Amino acid sequence: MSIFTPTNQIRLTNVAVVRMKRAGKRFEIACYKNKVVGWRSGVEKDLDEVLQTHSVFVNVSKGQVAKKEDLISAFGTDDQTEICKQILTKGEVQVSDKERHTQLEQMFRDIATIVADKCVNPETKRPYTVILIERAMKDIHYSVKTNKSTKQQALEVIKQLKEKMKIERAHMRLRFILPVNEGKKLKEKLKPLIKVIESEDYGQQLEIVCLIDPGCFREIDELIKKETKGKGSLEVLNLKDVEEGDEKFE
Amino acid sequence: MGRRPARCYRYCKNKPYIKSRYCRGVPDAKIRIFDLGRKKASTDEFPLCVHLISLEKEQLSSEAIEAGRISCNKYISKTGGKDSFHMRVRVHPWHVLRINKMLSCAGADRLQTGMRGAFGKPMGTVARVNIGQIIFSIRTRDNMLANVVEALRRSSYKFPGRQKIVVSKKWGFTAYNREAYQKLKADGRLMNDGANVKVITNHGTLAQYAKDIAAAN
RNA sequence: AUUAGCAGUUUCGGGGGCGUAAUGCUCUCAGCUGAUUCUCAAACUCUGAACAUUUUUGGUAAGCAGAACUGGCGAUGUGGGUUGAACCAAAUAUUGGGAUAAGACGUCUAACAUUCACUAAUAGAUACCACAAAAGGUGUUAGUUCAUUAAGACAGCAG
RNA sequence: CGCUAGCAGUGGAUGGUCGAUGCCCAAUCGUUAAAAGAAGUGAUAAUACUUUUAACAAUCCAACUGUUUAAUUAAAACAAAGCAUUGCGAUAAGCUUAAAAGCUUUUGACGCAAUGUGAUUUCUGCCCAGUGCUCUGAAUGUCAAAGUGAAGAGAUUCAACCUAGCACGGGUAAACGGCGGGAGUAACUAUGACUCUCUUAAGGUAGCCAAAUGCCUCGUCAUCUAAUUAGUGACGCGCAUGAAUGGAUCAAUGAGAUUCCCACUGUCCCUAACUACUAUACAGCGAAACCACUGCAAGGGGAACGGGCCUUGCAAAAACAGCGGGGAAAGAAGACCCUGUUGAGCUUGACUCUAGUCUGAUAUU
RNA sequence: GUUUCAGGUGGGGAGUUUGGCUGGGGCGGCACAUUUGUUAAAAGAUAACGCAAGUGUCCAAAGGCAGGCUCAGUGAGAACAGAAAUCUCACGUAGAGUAAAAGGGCAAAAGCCUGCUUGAUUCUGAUUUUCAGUACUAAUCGGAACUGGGAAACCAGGGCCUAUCGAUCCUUUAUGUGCUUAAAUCUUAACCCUAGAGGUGUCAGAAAAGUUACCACAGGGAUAACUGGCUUGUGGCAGCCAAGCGCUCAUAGCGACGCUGCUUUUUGAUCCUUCGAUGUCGGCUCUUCUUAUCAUUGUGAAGCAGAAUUCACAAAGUGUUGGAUUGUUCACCCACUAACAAGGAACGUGAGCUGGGUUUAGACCGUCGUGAGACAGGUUAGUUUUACCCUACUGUUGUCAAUUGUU
RNA sequence: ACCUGCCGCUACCAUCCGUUGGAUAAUGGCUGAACGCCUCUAAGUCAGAAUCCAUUCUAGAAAC
Repeated sequence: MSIFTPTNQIRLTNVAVVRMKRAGKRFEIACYKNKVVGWRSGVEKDLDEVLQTHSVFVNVSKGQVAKKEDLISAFGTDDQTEICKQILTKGEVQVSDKERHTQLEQMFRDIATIVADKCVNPETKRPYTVILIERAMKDIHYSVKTNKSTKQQALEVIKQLKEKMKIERAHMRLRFILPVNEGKKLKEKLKPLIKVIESEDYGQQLEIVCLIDPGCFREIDELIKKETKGKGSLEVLNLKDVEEGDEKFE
Repeated sequence: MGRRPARCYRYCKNKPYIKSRYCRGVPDAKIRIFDLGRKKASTDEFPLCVHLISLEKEQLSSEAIEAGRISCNKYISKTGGKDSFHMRVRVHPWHVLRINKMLSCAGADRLQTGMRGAFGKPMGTVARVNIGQIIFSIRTRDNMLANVVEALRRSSYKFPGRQKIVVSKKWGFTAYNREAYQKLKADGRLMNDGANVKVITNHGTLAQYAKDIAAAN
């Protein structure tokens, strides 16, 4: 019986558990929560600092120490320090709440920054400001996601901001050179559908066009072209920060 | 070692480990430097030497040593300068400390923390010194004594336990006393070596010799 | 294993100053060599030592764990250490007297005097042993070295 | 206790005294060793004996009714209608039985047997590599006994022939089950349709979600609250969701699980009063478990938390009614944990066997 | 169909096993038979899950023998020759190599090269090593056959030495054609006899998989889970040092690298105490104590003008809150307050409570498992017994059950 | 059952009541040396805590 003479207990960890499934076998390690991030940020603070223990476990939560056969088979080596290091680099890493929040914060900044790269242009000396966008994002409220990439998130959320309202971003000139015969055809379809500028049809000197996108919507402008005539004689790609010749759009 | 408190090791015990083909996993010593001031100073200008000695037999950590050297290297400057201090320390740390880690535990244990496979892993490089064995040593000009004793004094704080300061009776980094140093100059047996003295002495390791006086002279 | 400068090199390494630049010299700095210097290297060694105490491995340590030599404790107690399995003396048939051991000698508690210092502290009071350190004190005691002093010192006050 | 200006403290000096089961001496008894005999047994006639000498409003879940673990689980468990699969046309299927024999069978697929899921509603994606099943498969590699051929004088040996099952080849996933890993990939896309590649056959479709399934985790956002590790609604590379291992929905239903609001205010801060009844006093009537001994403390050391030991504090007959700090209280040779070459109940692709069954064979013939 | 044998299928059922070491037991490891150096304390013997390493082999040559030679390395030279190929010469006590570990050994060799060879053969007696003066392994020493090598001297029991390995039983080989097979006898077959081989690595040698939270027995404080004890790496607090900050200015306030403590309010380590049973975690209740003092009393510093704050002494005398959320101390918010300081009392306080966790059975999921089942994962429901004994406390009588006057 | 309900108990669901002297610690001074000056200190002394001990209150001894 238990109730009389010790009724017994369970015990909980407070140590990070870096985990990786190789060959269908979970290996884990013993590290702390606010070191395992710092290792990967180029803060080489001795490996013996980040490791609380140098050993590998099948499950470090209970405490089942890992086997030599399992190790060598799964890593191509039985030496443990190296394996531990590998785990630290590669495997999923548990983190604290504060640590998690930091990442989120960083992401928030990033998604503002990406919006700031190309902003609204009356001339070419106005906004390009990160802060305002960030503020807007904060005040509209949306779930910032670590699985979601930053650029994608920005793309998603700018739409929302648009109907706040707040006008954002500026377009650039991705330039092309079409053929003589097919160029005309392209022009016939692409004129009312999307904005097309610097159009000059010729019999001998080919046709030049400039499809309007910010770089982040270059799949939609080209798809039609691909469908109709394929690739051009030359296809000009420019940077996603400035249009090479100063932006004047939106 | 800055992880531990050094109470843990300030008593000279356990036969002494080393770096080798046997103890490979060591960290690198804290002090990898034994060069404080003007090393390119002649032996015939800095006739004083002061010494600092561990009063107590004990270990003497690398970190501690390092700390000490910048009581004689900040204080090199405020008093005199580089043209007074020549220091070779006069102890190194060959000896290593192990650490059977149970830090693993902060809530529970795996049981490997226990004394099974107890033997610790290299962590902390350190020196071993008797009571005589010397630990700092400034060869200097004889207008700098109180402005170098206070360096030594300062250093002494940063060693465990009791530390005695002294001035010798020699030209420093030499066997020969100040009384027997003047002999060398006088008798034509002084041979300079940019730091040391070789001191010319007649001897026989040949067949029939006379260059043993006429070699260095 | 590893610290320092030194010298002798530079058709071998590199960069400067000296005729444009070098390795032609001279420099700091590479390499090699020669003589000296720092720490000597459990798995190095030319040489070579005579539970507790002593030795000693792990271990931050542990009234932890693991060995060696001797001693005990344990399967012997008594006196002594207040008390106490192991420390001290010392071993027990049963007694008498004498003298001791360790330990004591104001009182508890058998046992004293004489003599010199030191301490003035909410102290200080016998191994094992019931902890104390680095570091401070113009506290008092005891010393040691150099300096000054009747060519008049020291502190004081006065110019 | 107390001590202090010599101290009864510390460090000395010169004597001196107390004091062990130790030592000395003496005595007494035993033991030993040696020796002696009329044992103070000088009329006895003893030696198996004596003597001497010496030494020692909301969410979840379940459809609902119902049922269940009599003395701890009434639920979200079980069941169930519905949905699905399987086997079987009788000398069947399933079954019991040593045998004889029998049941389901007063039965005949509109059934019986065996599953699995669990009403409705809407949906059930891919995979047959495995493991199981299934075979009317190519027919042959293996393949026992009897049977057969040879050798040998025979015992015997050696050979061919070869069934079932195995192996091989197909069927099978509302059967057990899974539904990746590394490269790029629908502006890097959120994600992964895709292309390469490996593993094993495939690589999570519809949906769903920090869910009774989310380690990190009190995730991120919104809401609800003055404030919420709670709730709900969103987000979703989901440590480890997902389609009869059933997925998603949900009216009614619920001694089920959770949140909030309203009725609730002694389940309100803060307790109060009142009555019954017991208790409490009497009168009769009378009991056990327990109990080494025993009951005052502080500290010390000691199987390291003493009531006893030691040193201090102290101490006052006999008792009553309350109280629950202590008796490392009591009830129970802890079943938590380990051990013992101790067991059991169950499981499986342990070892060994086996009921039964499938085929082969002789005899029956 | 029955029979009786045969093969298959056959956890439906039966009977059994599921090693050991172990700073609890698992998980991990092998310190289980063995070799090297150190541990190892100048004979020897000596442990730990002590350290740095090795073994389950290989070699007709990497054996045996004679002779002949010298190796590592360096230097200076030389069509082709590359710095570095090959070929000279000097200097080279070994730094080379010797199947493999490391230690030793070693130069007219034990290395390398050549030749010839099969002593890597057989019988026997003694011994060594660990020792249980037993067994085995491996080795040594001679004696007799058979050889081999070299002129011979001599050497040759395989490997330069220390490791490289295995009982009865059973089977099988080799051998004298031995011995029996018990009425004589013959041919077989069979057993012996003698020496080998097959092998047991748990290595002086069981044929062996799980789970049990549906469980049970015998014992264990040799041994885990709470306390307490020692310990204090880790935690918490405090000192000393002063490089620097503090504009300037080391110490108003901080204080580097560095160094010494204390604490037991963290967690480990340990396993002394308890398994003839100290009822485990929190909350409520209630006292007590500690101070490492948050407030207040009184004081002193300040970069203290005032204001507010900061630092410190004495001091523990009195205070030390209301709530959301959480099983929760811990955590984090809202609100008050002079302040909402940290602690201790068997992680104070279960015959004081509650049972929200943790603690059995039932049961849902998810991951894991062929499965029975597992989870320091989540979820849900789960009987908290006894004071009428002694003491302690609270109050209530009564008494020096007369101290030698009543009242 | 409900309303009302004295007496009685009871409520921060009400009312009343909660003192003054010495002794100091820290600390701030005095006179004043050791150490011709100096210095709160040594000899000595002053002021001085929610502190201590009395006064107050409770109880009332194998005490009178």
